[PDB]
Amino acid sequence: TYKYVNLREPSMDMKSVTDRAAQTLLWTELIRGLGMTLSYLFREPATINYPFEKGPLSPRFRGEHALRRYPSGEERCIACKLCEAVCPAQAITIEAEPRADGSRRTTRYDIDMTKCIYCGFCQEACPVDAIVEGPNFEFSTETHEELLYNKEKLLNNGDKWEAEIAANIQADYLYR
Amino acid sequence: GVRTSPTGEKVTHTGQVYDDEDYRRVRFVGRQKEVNENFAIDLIAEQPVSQVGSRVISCDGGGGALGHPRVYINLDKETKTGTCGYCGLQFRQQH
Amino acid sequence: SNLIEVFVDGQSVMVEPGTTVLQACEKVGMQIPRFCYHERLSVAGNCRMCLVEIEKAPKVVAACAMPVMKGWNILTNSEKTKKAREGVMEFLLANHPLDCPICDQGGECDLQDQSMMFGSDRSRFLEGKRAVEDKNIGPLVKTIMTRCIQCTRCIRFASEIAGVDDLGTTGRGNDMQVGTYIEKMFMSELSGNIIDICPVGALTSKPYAFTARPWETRKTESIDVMDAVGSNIVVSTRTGEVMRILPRMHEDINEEWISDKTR
Amino acid sequence: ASATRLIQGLRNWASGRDLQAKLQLRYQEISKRTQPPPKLPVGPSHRLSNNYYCARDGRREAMPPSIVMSSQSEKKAVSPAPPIKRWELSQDEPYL
Amino acid sequence: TSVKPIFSRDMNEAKRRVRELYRAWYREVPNTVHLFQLDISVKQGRDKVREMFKKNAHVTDPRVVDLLVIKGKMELEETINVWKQRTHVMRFFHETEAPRPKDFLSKFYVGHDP
Amino acid sequence: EMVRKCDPHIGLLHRGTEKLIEYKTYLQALPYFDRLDYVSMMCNEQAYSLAVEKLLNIQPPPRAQWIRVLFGEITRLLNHIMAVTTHALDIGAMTPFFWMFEEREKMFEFYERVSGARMHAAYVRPGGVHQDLPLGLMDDIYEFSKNFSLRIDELEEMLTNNRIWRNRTVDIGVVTAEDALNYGFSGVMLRGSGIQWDLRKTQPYDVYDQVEFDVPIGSRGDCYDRYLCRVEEMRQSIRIISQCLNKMPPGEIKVDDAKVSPPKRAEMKTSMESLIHHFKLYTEGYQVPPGATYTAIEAPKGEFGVYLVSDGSSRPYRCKIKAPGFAHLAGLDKMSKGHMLADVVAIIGTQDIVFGEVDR
Amino acid sequence: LLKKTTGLVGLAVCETPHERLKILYTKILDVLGHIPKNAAYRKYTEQITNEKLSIVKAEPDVKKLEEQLQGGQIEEVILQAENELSLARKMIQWKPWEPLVEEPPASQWKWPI
Amino acid sequence: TQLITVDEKLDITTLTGVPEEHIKTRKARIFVPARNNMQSGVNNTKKWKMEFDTRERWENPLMGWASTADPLSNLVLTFSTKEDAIAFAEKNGWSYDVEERKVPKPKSKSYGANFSWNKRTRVSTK
Amino acid sequence: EDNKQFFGRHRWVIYTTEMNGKNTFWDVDGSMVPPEWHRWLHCMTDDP
Amino acid sequence: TRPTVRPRNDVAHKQLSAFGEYVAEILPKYVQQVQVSCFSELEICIHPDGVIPVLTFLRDHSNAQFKSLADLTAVDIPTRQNRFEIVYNLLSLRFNSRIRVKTYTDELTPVESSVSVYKAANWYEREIWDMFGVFFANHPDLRRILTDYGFEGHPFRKDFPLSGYVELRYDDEVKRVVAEPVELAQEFRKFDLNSPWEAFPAYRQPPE
Ligand code: SF4
Ligand code: SF4
Ligand code: SF4
Ligand code: SF4
Ligand code: FES
Ligand SMILES: [K+]
Ligand SMILES: [Zn+2]
Repeated sequence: TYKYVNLREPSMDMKSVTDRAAQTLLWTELIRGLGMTLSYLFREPATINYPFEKGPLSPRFRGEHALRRYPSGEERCIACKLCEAVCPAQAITIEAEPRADGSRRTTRYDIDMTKCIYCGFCQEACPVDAIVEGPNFEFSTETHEELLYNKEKLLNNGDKWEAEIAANIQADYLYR
Repeated sequence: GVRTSPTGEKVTHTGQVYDDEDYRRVRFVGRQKEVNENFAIDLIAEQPVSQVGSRVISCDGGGGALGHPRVYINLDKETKTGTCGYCGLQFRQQH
Repeated sequence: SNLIEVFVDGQSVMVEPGTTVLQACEKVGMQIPRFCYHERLSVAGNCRMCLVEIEKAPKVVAACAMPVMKGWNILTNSEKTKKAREGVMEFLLANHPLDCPICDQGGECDLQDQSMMFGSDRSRFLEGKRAVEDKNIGPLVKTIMTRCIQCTRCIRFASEIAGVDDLGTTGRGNDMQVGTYIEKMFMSELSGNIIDICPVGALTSKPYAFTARPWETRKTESIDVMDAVGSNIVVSTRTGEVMRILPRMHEDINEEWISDKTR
Repeated sequence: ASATRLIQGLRNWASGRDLQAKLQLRYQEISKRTQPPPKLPVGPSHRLSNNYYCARDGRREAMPPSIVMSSQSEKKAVSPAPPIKRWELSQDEPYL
Repeated sequence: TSVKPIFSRDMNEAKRRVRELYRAWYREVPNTVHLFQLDISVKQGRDKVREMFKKNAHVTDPRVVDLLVIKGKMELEETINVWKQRTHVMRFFHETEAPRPKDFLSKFYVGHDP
Repeated sequence: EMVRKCDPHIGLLHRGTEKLIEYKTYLQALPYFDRLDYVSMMCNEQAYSLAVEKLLNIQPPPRAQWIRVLFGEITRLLNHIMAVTTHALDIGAMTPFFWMFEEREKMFEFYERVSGARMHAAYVRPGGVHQDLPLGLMDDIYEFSKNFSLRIDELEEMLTNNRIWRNRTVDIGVVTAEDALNYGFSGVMLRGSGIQWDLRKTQPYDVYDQVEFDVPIGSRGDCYDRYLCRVEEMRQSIRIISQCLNKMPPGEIKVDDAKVSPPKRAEMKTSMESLIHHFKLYTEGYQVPPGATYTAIEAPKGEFGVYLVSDGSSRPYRCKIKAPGFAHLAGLDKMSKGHMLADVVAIIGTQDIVFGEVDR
Repeated sequence: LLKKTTGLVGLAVCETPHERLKILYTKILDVLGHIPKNAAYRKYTEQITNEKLSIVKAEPDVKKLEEQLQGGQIEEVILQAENELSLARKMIQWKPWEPLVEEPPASQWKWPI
Repeated sequence: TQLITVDEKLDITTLTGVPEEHIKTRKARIFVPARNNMQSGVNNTKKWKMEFDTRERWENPLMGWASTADPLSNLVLTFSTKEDAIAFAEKNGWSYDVEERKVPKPKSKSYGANFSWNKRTRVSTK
Repeated sequence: EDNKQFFGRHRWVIYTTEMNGKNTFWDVDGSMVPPEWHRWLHCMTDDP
Repeated sequence: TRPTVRPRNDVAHKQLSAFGEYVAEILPKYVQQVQVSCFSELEICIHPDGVIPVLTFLRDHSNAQFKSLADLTAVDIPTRQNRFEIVYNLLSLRFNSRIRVKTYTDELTPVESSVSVYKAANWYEREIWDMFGVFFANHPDLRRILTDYGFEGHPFRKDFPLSGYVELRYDDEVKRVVAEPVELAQEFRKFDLNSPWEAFPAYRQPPE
């Protein structure tokens, strides 16, 4: 249940001593290393052609956040504040009131994406699949406050990415 | 269902708009106020009231485990429809 | 002294005659679960969540209403006490609606909390739940009666402390509904305290409705100034804004109630 | 995979290893990106009877630490456990 | 009220350690102004040392001033050896901070702080 | 040329992690552990999971324990690739870095397929794992492991018999066994000095008493034997991964105590008890009984410990994080005496140092 | 048989382990005689030292002495005998068989608070 | 001897590194927290808390968030007794004020009182 | 597609020269891919 | 209680209890409590004058051989008058066991440094100084190790706020990173998560 790395006493007969002296004087392991580097010279490189090729992702991927809707246009978030209760960065800020038809909806739904640790606890805490974390990772900004998302940005991300978000949830909801 | 203040600024579905004398309109100067134009209170109002023949109906938002928790809606009031607390779809007992 | 000796989990405790099993367990620092019991209301005994085992007694007793006999050993943590608790919590949650996210009582719910502490962790209820018609009792108390567990703290408060006698139970069986039976508007001067003593989300505050949630509120302990009673209150605030006003317990002033103006 | 047999033989010679049997680039041998839907199993507490939670309550069987000594014969000296058994050398590959 | 000492049995040994620490800082201040190339004068840094020592001039417990001498030696060791940068040395001189309102009336004017 | 005194000044990544843990729940404080030894994410997850499960008096299901051991050895392959390749890239050999990070890229794809994040998965949780394996993941782990031996072989072709690599590591950083025990060293820092000690053997956790692996032991206490120990640990991680792929059991992946682990989203939306338990686990969290534990696992850097104190509530009271790099970098000052300034970077390579776990 | 290496780095191979262990064990007992008889450290260490000394005297072999002293290699058994001797010389100075120096405060080890 | 005699009041305000603004102008409140009247549980009313005076919380100009400048605005401590709390407040130089513990008075509960012959304490329903 | 390429190269996009008014002849962007093709291009599915 | 409950290790519990009796009767000058947890961990609670005798005994005794210092930790408990709880986690490789040694101090009483027993402790108790302010007497190089160089206060004390008292930014006027009093654009929102119902009846503290 254990093995000894580097507990080999070398053979001291003239054959092995001449082997090690030929290794010293004729640089045999150095030519071995040159041969291994030369072997990688003639391989096809592992380089993908970004942006025209994309790295492989799964339907579980945790990228940009989005607020979703039912298949009626009604937004799924019913202001229950589980996602900011579980948010380990406290990146989520929610206010709420009954809207004009008496429905429990949010007035504020902020996610500071620069506090956010992208761990998907909000999408697993959400009882109505409202907040999800979409597949978008190509959303670098040029200013810090463009990453301080309010509810309108998250609803636009939901409307923007729903055709993909719904298919990824369709692929992964039986594991959840 | 976005409407517009007399300053030209769009109004969100919350009702938020900046005032005429509020300085914080300068953040949209040369840029845009991003609102979503699909108001949920207008979109759920377009769904027709579901006529059902039972005294109690259930709703889970469609999709089984993809919707919301399954709640049971009473329909004894004939004056008012029974509305889902999660999805806002509304129901009426047909008798 | 005429104190009798009773035992809570074998620990000796001297109680007054007339003490219930729940108060005898309270004297040793143990809180028996309850839904209908409230120490300022009359004893109902109709939720059966307080069912505790007396040893050498083949039947669990309602600890809110049963007086302690001398020499009883109250087994608050025994196996059939726990089976009684899990069974009664199963029947409490059988017809209870799945409203915990859209409920204002969520996070500060007795039914949630002692379902976590004393219930099981899953369901055997494979049937369709009931749905109760909502009642309109005024602009202050929002009423969603599917969440009612029929603990009748309503009726006891409005009958005894508010002195109104206009809430009750109509119907019978699982169709038993708490309400006014007519389109009546329950407007007492103390009418918002049924929000406090509703253990579940069947009676919530209509101005506070949907706005906040209890874990994110900061509880500041202050005084009422709406009248000269000096009612001790908790002003709960969230992010620099006042959210609601809850009472503090003060036995000499406002015992644990406040008026609707204060609230 | 698209390497010609001359470059493939040169590459195998300079590495000293057969490199086509173990390629580090992935091809059609990997799993399909579209999978059938699973049917996941449930745990042993998904039962309708003999399933009282107090008979499987893990958090409530934790007890406070038993105080052995407190300040409020010819008994054998003890160790915290028996001494650790000496490890056996590998039968698979000892490097001996 | 029988406590284990740190270094000083009573306040006279404690003041001896305060005095030696002050001597060490007073010797060090010209070197600190030179090699950190501070924009202060040597008299100004020595006034800051005297200010930091007069800040703790109310302490009557030997163990507390033993810890004050220990933390002052740690500050000195971080300043002699160049472990602090120029910014850490200039954090004693609150230069970018606005002058706080002192009297009742200006504190009333700006806000709610007492 | 000589080094007389080597004083590492740390805290340049001190973030006050284990004060931020005190104001968060146990599930909320779990993703702090991905960010400690950030090349060893699921191993630190497994350590914290074992600490919270040891306090909660619950155990993970068998399939969750096999998933934890599988991904712990995948994590060990990740960390020893990082160790050997940056230890070569600082000495100067820059090419096997680029060779082994394609295999490391494929293991980050395994993490992303199982969790959605390539590094900080938050996957191994108290109670088991968060989510089950997606279908076809184990086949691709097989296709990775079937070829990875050749990758270790050609790394070992580039470095092990090379005279220039050996002249940088053979007489460098010699640690005696008694000083390695005294200075709090752990893992390969002990096993390169000939100390037969490994927590997966002596104090075995989840299902490491059911897998079958050898433990490489050095002989001279130097940088070169610790290099060989890390390479042979990659070999034996491939062996454990083959055994985990063949011996994966069916079953659930969380503890079926829904007062600890959340119910499924299908039954959260159907059952009342399940919705209450989902609510109270994702807002309050599960309460842990009061007590203090020291749970330690064999991380790829050494003994990774959690001294976790609970006060009965749903947040940790104290959570001290024992990390290998702290004690190893404390021992850096002894390990570099009589050596040269070039030997110091080889000693910081043989002590596998990541300053997230050094600083917290 | 002349063990070639102990395997532990810095642990030199002892040529005569039996005589070294006999000297160390009798020297531990000589030092340990300076402790009072009611001290449990004296009784326990005399007990385990007499057991180890009987095992050392009763086995001429070194390998079987390793398997029944049950303490690893024989050179680290020698090292632990040295550590026990140094400990006993420190325990004479500390006198830790004396009564408790101070009771703790009343709720000092009470967890949770 | 190796034990000295310190006859002084225990004051560690110079050692804690807290600025003088947040020592001499803050008011600690030492109290048992009141029971949440939304609930019947009494487990949160067992320990003594120390909080401070709430300072200003203003609106963030960008996002509307609640900005603060008070460092001690989230600082709540937990004590077993009142005297430990007072000793900790006096040791750190904090000005404090103490509310005494409010226990509910013992009630005389009678289920038979709900069905009396000649008293007003009959229930009209059940 | 080219399924004889290795996994990562086997699916690719040639970006358009004008998307929503911007000349993207040289200014191609990773976020020019619409969400229905974003699953297929990132290999979240086998299905275009 | 088979599948979901952690199985109890009775053998190790009995062995660690017997070894706790052993350590308590060899060192009664310093040992105050000995307790074994339900998950089989042995804690020795000692008086702080016996840091060097108890640790040197556990390091050098033939039936201990706790040669490895795993971790060294302070815990701040403000309701105790000796608020700092210094925890020693030791590892025996000979007997394959772990022991916890615990002792106490307040802000002013020093603990004797244990670098003469374990050289691992050199940075650990220096971290305890940096984070808690517990001074360790007769330490080789005691100073800060993790906080910034001008840092005031000890951050892991529980009366120290989460965000501290000062924050940094670059200031272009003085060409220098400066320290200014801390102001959050969003305050850390404190969540009162504790349930009003008792969770663990076995841990119920007796009333007054
Ligand atoms: S992914 Fe995590 S950190 Fe980000 S908003 Fe969701 S819960 Fe918060
Ligand atoms: S958890 Fe979901 S429904 Fe609840 S507040 Fe958050 S996004 Fe809205
Ligand atoms: S009353 Fe309680 S259990 Fe019922 S829906 Fe509301 S929070 Fe949930
Ligand atoms: S509404 Fe509330 S207080 Fe009234 S009977 Fe029902 S559960 Fe009880
Ligand atoms: S509490 Fe006794 S039955 Fe309701
Ligand atoms: K209520
Ligand atoms: Zn619905």
